[PDB]
Amino acid sequence: MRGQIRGLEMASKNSQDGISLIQTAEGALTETHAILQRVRELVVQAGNTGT
Amino acid sequence: KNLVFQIGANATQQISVNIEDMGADALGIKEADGSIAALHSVNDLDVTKFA
Repeated sequence: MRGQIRGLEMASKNSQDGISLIQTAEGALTETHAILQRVRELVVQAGNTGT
Repeated sequence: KNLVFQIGANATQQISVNIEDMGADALGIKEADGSIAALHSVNDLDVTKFA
């Protein structure tokens, strides 16, 4: 029982560090989005040929 | 070689525009014409050629 208790708390902390890592990755994907939006805009106007 | 303007935030939401005129912008069928229909805007007879 002690084994599973302590290992279960540590399993919580494991999952929590997992959350943290994912939050970092996802933040990188946020700034990825913002950039790709800029790109899309630049493409729309760049597709505004004639002017 | 149309004047494709980008008008919308999506595909094919565009307007095509065309334009022409120059010295030879008088009457026309597919081209202006020979003796008439362009030189009526480039040469414009009356050098002696009405008397």
